[PDB]
Amino acid sequence: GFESPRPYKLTHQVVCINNINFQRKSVVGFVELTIFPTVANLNRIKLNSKQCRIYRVRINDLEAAFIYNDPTLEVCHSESKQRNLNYFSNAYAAAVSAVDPDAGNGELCIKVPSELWKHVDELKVLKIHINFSLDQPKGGLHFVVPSVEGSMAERGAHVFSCGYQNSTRFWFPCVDSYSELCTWKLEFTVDAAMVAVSNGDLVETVYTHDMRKKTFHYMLTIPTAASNISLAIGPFEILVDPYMHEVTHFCLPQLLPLLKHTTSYLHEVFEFYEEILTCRYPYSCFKTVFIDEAYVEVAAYASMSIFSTNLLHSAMIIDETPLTRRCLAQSLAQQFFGCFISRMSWSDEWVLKGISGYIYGLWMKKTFGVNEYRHWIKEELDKIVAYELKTGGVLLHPIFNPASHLHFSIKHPHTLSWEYYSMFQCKAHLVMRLIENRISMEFMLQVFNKLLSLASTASSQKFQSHMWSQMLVSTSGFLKSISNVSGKDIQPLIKQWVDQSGVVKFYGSFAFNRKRNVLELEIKQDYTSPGTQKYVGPLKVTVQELDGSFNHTLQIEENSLKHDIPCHSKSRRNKKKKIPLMNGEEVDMDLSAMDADSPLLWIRIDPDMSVLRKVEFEQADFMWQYQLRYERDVVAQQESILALEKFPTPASRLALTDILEQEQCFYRVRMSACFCLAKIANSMVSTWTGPPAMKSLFTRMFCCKSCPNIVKTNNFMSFQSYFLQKTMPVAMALLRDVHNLCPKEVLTFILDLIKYNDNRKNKFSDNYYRAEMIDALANSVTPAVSVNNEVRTLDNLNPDVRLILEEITRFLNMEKLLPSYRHTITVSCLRAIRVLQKNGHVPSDPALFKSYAEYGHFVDIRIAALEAVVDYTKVDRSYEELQWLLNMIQNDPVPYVRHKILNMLTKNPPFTKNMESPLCNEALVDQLWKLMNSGTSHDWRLRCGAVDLYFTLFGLSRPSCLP
Amino acid sequence: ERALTRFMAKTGETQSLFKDDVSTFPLIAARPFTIPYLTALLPSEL
Amino acid sequence: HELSVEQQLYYKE
Repeated sequence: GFESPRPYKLTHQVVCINNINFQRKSVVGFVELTIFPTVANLNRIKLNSKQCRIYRVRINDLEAAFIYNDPTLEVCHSESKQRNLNYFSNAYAAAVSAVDPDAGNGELCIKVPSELWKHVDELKVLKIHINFSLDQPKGGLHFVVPSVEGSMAERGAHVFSCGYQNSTRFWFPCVDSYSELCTWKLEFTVDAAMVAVSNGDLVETVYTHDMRKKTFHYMLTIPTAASNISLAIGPFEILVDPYMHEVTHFCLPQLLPLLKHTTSYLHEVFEFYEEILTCRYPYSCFKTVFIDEAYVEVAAYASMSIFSTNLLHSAMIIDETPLTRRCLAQSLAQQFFGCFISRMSWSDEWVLKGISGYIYGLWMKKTFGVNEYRHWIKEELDKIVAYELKTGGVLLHPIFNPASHLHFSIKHPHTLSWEYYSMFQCKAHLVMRLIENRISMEFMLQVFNKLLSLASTASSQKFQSHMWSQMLVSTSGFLKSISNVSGKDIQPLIKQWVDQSGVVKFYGSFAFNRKRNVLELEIKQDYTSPGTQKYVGPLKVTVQELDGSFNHTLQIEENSLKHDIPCHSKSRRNKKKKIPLMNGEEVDMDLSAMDADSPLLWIRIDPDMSVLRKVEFEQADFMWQYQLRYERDVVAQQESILALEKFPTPASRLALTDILEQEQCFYRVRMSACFCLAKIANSMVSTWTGPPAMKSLFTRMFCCKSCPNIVKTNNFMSFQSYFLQKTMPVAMALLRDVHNLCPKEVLTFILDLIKYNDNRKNKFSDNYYRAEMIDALANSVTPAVSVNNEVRTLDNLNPDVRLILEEITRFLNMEKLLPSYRHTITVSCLRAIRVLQKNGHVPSDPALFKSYAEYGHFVDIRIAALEAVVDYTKVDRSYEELQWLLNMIQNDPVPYVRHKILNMLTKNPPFTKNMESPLCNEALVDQLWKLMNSGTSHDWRLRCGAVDLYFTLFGLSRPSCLP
Repeated sequence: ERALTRFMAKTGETQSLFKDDVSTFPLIAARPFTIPYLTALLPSEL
Repeated sequence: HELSVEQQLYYKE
């Protein structure tokens, strides 16, 4: 049951936009809402509006009086001397709650005229006509206007609606909540050479009487929220999908072949999401818009998605096809379960984020294989256990503070830190995988189909929300639908992993009792760390003995420590028979390293990742080597690679080398075995016999049979030896001699890989392989032996580093004339120059990176150069570079770059709270408090980034470096 | 390619990793584009 | 027989 927090119900909204002026960056328009009051004596009506100048408001064609105030413009007063962050977080939460449409509130308060009170008490319709104007928007609509001359379509100027969550208040007045569903009528009067893309279906396109402008009329009969309404106006090249004909793809001019190749896969994503769920795609059209200077890499609205143009690749670009493919896939998953089925509160957001991430993981499983699915699930689980042990924990479904261990309030999406938002979505889809583990996948897809079917029977009624609230899901409704389809309720699993905000830590060690033939496990939990919680459920453990692989369920109550499980025979060591594996197959194992008295070959605690856990198991090194070689699970091979770094014995070198030589191993395991072999080789110097590690293996796999030092000409058509070939010198460059310097046998090998590179014969580009070659050249740089702080000049350069510097100079200059796909070699060469500057080789001068961080460059070059400037101002304690970065945060045209500068200055801070630094003035505290209070008031993501930066630099209490 | 890059760095605006370093390791100076996605994303040999 | 793009650009400049 859904009861509105608003005293009115909104039925229909007309959004008309005229006069989109690109020179002056200005729009004019009106908005006409059709509300039905649910309570009599409505009097004031409270709507949401930011940055719009409200000209006039007429209610039922009668002139009404409005008052506007935004408390989130300046959160705390300018003349308050408070400088602690808990004060700002409480004031910011109160300010966002005072404009919240999820309460009754709002920023624009319109007073109902007196003569309509007899129209409002007996509950009859009210039609509110606001007309507004955005004079030069700092948020919401982003105007990308290039400085080439010509007409606005000839130079490539466009507008798009940017922002996250409820940010539609930034470009027209609305009820900007996900729970106020209404039908829509959208008119946009644009230039005759431009096209206006929006939500709904385009009913017509009429000309103006001078035929210089045309009006696009859109209609949206599926009741969506105001937060799902978008806009993209530009000189877009239109491409109808040749497979599905209601799907149109819009790109920027001159990028039509890239659009043709890139969006050619999307019909398979549509077919997948419509056959695992049994509902068809709910909207009547689908539109993909590719734009410049995007807010996020992929945004999903109702019947529309806005991607950045940096996803567009051609047919000869690999290492970008899977990333763009999965961006399209998660946009479509959010089309199904973020835009059609919406949110009932700010709680129950974990339901939608979990269903979107879970069905996108099912797509990844079918498309890229079960092994890529397991690797992705393991990397997401490692991400969340790192974040939750780092700071507190992520609390899905809080109850309204519920989480007081962290420096922001979790009551609203616009007060969350961006890393918390990312980990929120990550934990939501892993908890949905856990619900699939308890209640099987076919019942899970039946739950999702029941939600979609209730929403689509709801979506066709005309009753104003008598039935339109069946399109809003809640937690209680989701659990009730689960209990309807399965008969089991998941309330212990919901109580543990949703309502409780923690992950578990397992420390395991075994001992084999030879007398009674049992395996005595010893599993203890660390439940006193700040991020942890105590697990009391069951726990699966998989033991591989000589007779095969056996699963055991252990009951781990609070007082439990020793778990005795039984062991089988050892009669497959009496005769040589094959040892049967986890799957149905069996292999020949070399049992010379195994103990004579124990049959068990390896043990895995929680193999299926059925809890949110971090396992620290103490096996013997031969058990880790057997688990690396003969396991049929990629997460166990990865964890054995990760645990073999502590055992540098030559049997582990043989194990990793046999993994590296082995095709029919998953390629991301061999790419990890490269770096593990490099670390082991560095640890057993003065024992290593022959050549450096992986060199003979590289010449055996990727070089000519007649010439060992000449590499084969590039043929990248295998896509697994391409990735292994481009990752093996990067790990090989981490080799070090007894003198702690990279050997001149590996550096010469990398330089010969660079010289003899011929790419005139493959059908794929070479930009990522050459960029990884520059990364391998950067890995070999050891710190220089400066004497008496000698100035680093050209004559006293290292003889090794002069070759590296010549190569990166040649590569960067050749990129200036023949550019790569996304300037990958510019990014790699800037990263390598920063590596050479971090050691004492090149003079520590930020002027090159400051010239590459200007506005007109590509955004990857910009963020690489700004990363180099952030690293410089951390190491050299530069005041003027920090003022340069803070000025670039305040006034840069691209808001993604501002968010990225705040992000990089949070990750690599110039000082922490423990450090005494020269950059701990009252002036810097006043600048960052002014940046939290004012200055970042237009983005909701810059303000949370400024809160994160103030927390990283000065902590939760009063800045110490202050009177 | 070395001859081409030295010729293009000598007859234009130049940068340098070292102080006043034009003879050895000359860098072609970074110029901003008005539309950078066109020179980034588009293929040149097709 | 046909100059590579590097030396084609060098010839042009």
